Amino acid sequence: ALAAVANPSYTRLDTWNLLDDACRHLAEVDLAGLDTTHDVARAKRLMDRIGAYERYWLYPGAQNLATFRAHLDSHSTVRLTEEVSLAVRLLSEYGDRTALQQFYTVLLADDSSLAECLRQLRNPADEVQFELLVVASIEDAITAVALNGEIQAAIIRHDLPLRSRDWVECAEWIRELRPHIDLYLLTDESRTFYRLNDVTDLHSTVLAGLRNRYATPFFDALRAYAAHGNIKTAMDKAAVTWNANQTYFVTNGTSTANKIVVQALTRPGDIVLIDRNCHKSHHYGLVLAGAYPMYLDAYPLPQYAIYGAVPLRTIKQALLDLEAAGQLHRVRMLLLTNCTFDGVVYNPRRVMEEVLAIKPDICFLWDEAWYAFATAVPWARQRTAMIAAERLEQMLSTAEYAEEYRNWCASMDGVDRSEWVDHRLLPDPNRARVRVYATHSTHKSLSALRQASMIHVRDQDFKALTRDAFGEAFLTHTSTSPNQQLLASLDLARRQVDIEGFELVRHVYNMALVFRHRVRKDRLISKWFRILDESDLVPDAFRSLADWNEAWRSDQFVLDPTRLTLFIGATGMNGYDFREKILMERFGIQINKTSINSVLLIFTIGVTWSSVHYLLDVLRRVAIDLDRSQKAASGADLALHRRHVEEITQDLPHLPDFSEFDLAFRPDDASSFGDMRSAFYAGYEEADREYVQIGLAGRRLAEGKTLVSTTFVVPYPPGFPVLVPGQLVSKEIIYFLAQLDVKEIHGYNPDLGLSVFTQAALARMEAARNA
Amino acid sequence: ALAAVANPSYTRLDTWNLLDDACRHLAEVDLAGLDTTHDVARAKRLMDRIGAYERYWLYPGAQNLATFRAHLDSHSTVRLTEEVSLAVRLLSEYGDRTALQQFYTVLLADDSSLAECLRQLRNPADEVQFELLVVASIEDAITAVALNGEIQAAIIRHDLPLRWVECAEWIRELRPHIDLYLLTDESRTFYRLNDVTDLHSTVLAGLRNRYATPFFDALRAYAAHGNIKTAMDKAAVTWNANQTYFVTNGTSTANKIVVQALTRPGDIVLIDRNCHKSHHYGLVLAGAYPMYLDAYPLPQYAIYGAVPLRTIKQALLDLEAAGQLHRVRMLLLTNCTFDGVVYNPRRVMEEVLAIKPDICFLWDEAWYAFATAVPWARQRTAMIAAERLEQMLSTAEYAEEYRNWCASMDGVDRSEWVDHRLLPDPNRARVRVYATHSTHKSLSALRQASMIHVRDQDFKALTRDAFGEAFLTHTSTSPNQQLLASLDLARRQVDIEGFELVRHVYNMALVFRHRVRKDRLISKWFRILDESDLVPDAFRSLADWNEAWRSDQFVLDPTRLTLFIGATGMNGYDFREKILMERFGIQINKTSINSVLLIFTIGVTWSSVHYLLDVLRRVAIDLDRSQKAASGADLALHRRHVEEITQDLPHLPDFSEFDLAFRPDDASSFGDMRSAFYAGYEEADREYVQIGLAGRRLAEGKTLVSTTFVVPYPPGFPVLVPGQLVSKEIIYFLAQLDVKEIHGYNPDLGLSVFTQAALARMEAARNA
Repeated sequence: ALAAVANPSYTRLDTWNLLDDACRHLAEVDLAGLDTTHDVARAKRLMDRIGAYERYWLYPGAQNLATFRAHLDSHSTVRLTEEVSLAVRLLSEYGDRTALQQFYTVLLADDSSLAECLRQLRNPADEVQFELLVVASIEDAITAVALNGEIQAAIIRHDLPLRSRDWVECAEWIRELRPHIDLYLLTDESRTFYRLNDVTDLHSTVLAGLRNRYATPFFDALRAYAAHGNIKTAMDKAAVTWNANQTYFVTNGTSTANKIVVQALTRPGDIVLIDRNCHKSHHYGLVLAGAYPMYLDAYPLPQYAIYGAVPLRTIKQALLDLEAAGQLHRVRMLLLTNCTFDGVVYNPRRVMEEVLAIKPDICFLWDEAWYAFATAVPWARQRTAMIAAERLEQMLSTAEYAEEYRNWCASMDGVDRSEWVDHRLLPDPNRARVRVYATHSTHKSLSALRQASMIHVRDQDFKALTRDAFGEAFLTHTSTSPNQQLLASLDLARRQVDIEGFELVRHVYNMALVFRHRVRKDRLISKWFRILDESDLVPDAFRSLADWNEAWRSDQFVLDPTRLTLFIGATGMNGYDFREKILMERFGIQINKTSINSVLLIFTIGVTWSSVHYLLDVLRRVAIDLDRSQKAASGADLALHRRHVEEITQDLPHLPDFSEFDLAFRPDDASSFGDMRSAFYAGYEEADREYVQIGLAGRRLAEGKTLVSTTFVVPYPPGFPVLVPGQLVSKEIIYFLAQLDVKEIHGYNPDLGLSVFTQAALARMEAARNA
Repeated sequence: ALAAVANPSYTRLDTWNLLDDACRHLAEVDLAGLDTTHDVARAKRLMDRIGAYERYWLYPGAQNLATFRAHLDSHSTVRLTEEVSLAVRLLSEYGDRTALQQFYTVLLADDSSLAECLRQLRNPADEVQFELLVVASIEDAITAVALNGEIQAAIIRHDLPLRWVECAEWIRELRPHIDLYLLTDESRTFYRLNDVTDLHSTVLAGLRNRYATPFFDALRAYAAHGNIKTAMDKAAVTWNANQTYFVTNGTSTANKIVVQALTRPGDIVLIDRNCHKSHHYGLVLAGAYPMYLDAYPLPQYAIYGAVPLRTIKQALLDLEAAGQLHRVRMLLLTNCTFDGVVYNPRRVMEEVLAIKPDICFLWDEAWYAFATAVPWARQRTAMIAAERLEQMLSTAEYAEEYRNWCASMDGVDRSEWVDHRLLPDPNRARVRVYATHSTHKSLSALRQASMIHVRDQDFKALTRDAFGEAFLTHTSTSPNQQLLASLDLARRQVDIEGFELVRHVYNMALVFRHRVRKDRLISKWFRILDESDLVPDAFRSLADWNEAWRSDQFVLDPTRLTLFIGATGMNGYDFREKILMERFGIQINKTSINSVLLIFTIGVTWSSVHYLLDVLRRVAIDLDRSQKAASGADLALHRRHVEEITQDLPHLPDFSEFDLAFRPDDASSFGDMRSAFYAGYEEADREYVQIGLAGRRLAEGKTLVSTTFVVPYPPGFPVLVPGQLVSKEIIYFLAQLDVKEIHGYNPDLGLSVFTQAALARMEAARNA
């Protein structure tokens, strides 16, 4: 899987340009009559390196790499230079088209011809064209697909040598590495084919699959207009792309997709386990639904003032506490953001397994707004909610899993349920129901238009339990005149993932890893700038190429490299004012979040190596100016700068945990879930609301006049509601908000103070809550 | 004002074509040497007709029309023909700008020069150009603005022969968006002699202000508190709001933002029963208690009207007798009903604020964003009504009128107040009006783009925090910029083009209505429902028609064209399908048992009207063909279909009740529809009753209560809402429907209703 990201093959385009400049240099040597030995040896070495992988690309190929070796071994420098220049020119735009309209590479794994028959079947006028990349082994097939993103389809012989010269298991590896490419089987034994009998129906089937994954029914219909129907087909193709059972297009973003799902699954007073640092759209969806959130604290990253992911032990503990309270039955759903804004990726399969061990019929909503692209690539795909859900269902169905569960139950003889937090947990096969949901803001990660989203449903009980509720929620939240351009953009993004998705997203990951490497190695940047590692953003408690492939497979959290938290603390300037006065003011670089000492940069499918050079050059320029200041600075200026660096990096205020809801708003005194809807509307009783200055708040806590938030206080440096309606304003929250000079705090106005419930109000509400 | 619609000068472009037709033929007579007397007299008559109004337009105007008169009186037919052809050609595309880039006419009301000075100030290279249409009177000024929709600015002398402040208000009344400037030589207002250069700059600046689209231009520059704030401020000024909020998810969501912002759970909301579904879902989200108000029936057509104001007043006074008036927080009415019935907001707000001086009004004006362009429809718009209502309350003249009204109400019981036209107390009535506009439905804006318009006196104090939280609740954090830029473009459209555009639509609707009435071949098979059809006499009391829009309780908007097809003997559903769509591709907005609703919009053109007329002529021709080919048995079957479609129509069922399980107050009709909505998802408490069994079960007394919104296609509105009693009328209505598009009701399963055990348990809890 993750090996596909790291190989010479991805940099092959650069290596071919390198060959084109070595070959030109060889020509410049030969035209001068000088000793060619140096540049012939250079070109030979480069081409021999290229020959490690060029067999897997249609146009330059082994045939023409060999032809160039033959030309070079005859010192035909002029011809060799001309042909290499031509080859790399065609390569730059015609990646594989020069092998011969849509054009796709089709892998044929056949050591045997079928290739020539399929070529003869090709009609040059057809709208979609392909050329066969023939490979003579299973290992060569898997390498070809993984390395070559252009291989839209694969054709596999039943008889194939596993060893490389230089079958169901081959097919499963192709499906694993390249989830969207069409995979076909040939079988001479007395989709699968008979190779001799059907080369014309094989050709037709390959063309049909390619058109199926290229055709955009709704975008084409909208073009024809502008010049149950096509929208159903587009949603079905989206479901097939994102491994959902059903897909629902939403034209008010994932803010509204979240609410549709929450309302569909939750009735008023359903307990929802939710990441405390969830998107605000979840907080508002909860107040709308009237569900009782039990907020789960994401583990702290004190050095950076950012939250991580919610540890699985936290979820398990919450569920088991609710069970001890007898409130587990009420619990209806867990809301987790599969990739945190900062890039901390949950392992959904493990979280759903251990949660369904506690609550076999809980629903999962994964707010994967940033991870729509992830389905394109196997390493991130496996961590996607729909793929995790399918894999979990397929495990729960297997008899071998049933034996494994029986052994696990035997291992759990006499273990208390309270202890279950200590031990890894397996869902019951005969009770665990897989009811997984995802919401994708396609625009954030893909070409889709802004405000276009996709709810992905893989729920075993959707048709009975949730279909009517989900229809009524969809009618509640969507407008009756949805914008057709947004839906067509979702169809276009689906087609992009289906065809271009693997190469695009793999390139994004490559570019993010290249940027990380260049920033780390470069001594001029590295002294002033840092990009936070897995070890920075993911504690050891949660981390256990082979080891890095296993990390994405099996670790609880991984850092997605495409989320690039540039730590700037060594520069001694706020993240906010680094974004403003350097990135935006000087360089126009947009970024997604700022932090006290770090700036988050998210690479997307549109990133190019030119963008990576731009960012690297920008950081080099800033480092140069910082070195200029350091060498011009007096000892007093150096002292001030060192003080700023300490302020930005050392005495950071710990981001506060969720202080509980007030007993006025916790329905169960024994349980942490709160009636946050009630507190939300109660905060609009102006007789019940008052304002407490934060300088007075800390003293009032000593008086015991319990401060309880009426409103979502949402400081931007965290970026999350630090208080929610009905939340106890704790000593740590007072302290945090006091240590903030930032002017963008929503719901908190330092001119007035914290909007808090009056003690009389709280007393009355507590009385009501009792009786 | 409405006479700005019903005038000959609208057709002057056609009439100028007529001259070209009549002038060219004159030449064809002269070139043959024939007697010209016939065609010279035709041209003279036509031009004399043109001359009654052409002085109000720039390019041909009094000058060229007088030149053509001279030519025609000298029989210079060839020259006359050429210059008429040239003029009418230029008139068609550039006929404003040919008087000389944005180009606008500016009226100068000046009988006196400022004109030549302002012309001299003009620089041909300027982005925005204008030429002065000078007129010599107030009445010529008023007529010029009203007729010439290309006039964008007015400059008025203080001394003007009527045959000036009153003049100005008529300009503002008729042309609310055009910039209105005053000249005043006495020792925006100007000194005519002193400042010809700053007048010029001011005119240019105002035109630029209403033309400049800050956000669309910014989005173009990007694609090649900030501009979005400026666009919203310009939208507020265009739609006469105090504030405007751009909702990217459409009026569906604009409605919910407002309802959430104004209502807390348990706050009674009076609402029309024919309200859009987005209000039903907004109520279950907000937890408000709807008191659904019956729109008056139109039994012949199976459509609802508007909610009578007596019904609103009675509901408020019933809630007062129950002691529940204080809970009431808002009245929700759709200012224009789907079928075109226009409420008079000023009268509804006045008489409602007499009962509940601090009620908020949300006007779901999704179809009426265009209306603000034109004075007749504008005056019936929520924001203009709110401003006029606010101004009236502040005047001391109204305080005396209110004192006289209170003196007239001495000893009258409040129960009788439904009988008497009420007046709001100026010392208590707070004007808290809201509107939501689906700009796309009525204007060029992109689909799903909406504008909440707020004119609320207590917005800053009470609603500002609640409205921000609701706006954060319902809008997405990554709104589509193209939708917002489309709202800026639609604002610019209304600011400049809107009057001529919208006034053209009404003209087109009236033309279409007139042509359908006169044409004997269409009129025998097709009808467009009149005011008298869609508005009972009880609610209706050129000058008479102007007073109707000003003062009648309801009016029919002509732009909503309910084509009655019952005489054709085919369903409105299958008329849309098997004729309009199948044969002609004609899209329409709604269908009914015997009618099809066609809504004209700014893009409507006379060519579209010929298409519609020709289509109805073709269908009438085929129907006449069938009538003359039909046997007596075929004619009998056809007569039966007409009776089925038109005579024994099932009455649309009024709202019944919310049940005692869901009515929080036994004495009051409002119900906790939220609780019923979510109670309907307990599968142990829900059951299905077949409608063939439902009528019997009502005789058993096993009260049927809907768990879900049952939305039958012919009405298009929830006939049942969660927790509503399924009445004999509703059972009968749903039994008499063969339609397959009923949401929430599956005839395979039956009506989803609460079990009797569930109802008993819920009622037990509600009482105690």
